[PDB]
Amino acid sequence: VPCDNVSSCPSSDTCCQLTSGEWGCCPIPEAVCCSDHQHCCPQGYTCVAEGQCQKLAAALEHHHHHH
Repeated sequence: VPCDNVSSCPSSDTCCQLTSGEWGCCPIPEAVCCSDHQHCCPQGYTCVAEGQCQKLAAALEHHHHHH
């Protein structure tokens, strides 16, 4: 997490840039972004290396839906 020495990002977070030459912490260090134009694993799972796509969050969200 290389973002100067003024303000770093502790815990499970991500360093975001600003428009004042200063770096801050992002309050939204979650959610996936892997889908590959929908071909293998959509936005329902996470893209993990050495293996396959799988999620860790979103549980008991009623998987008996969809149509």
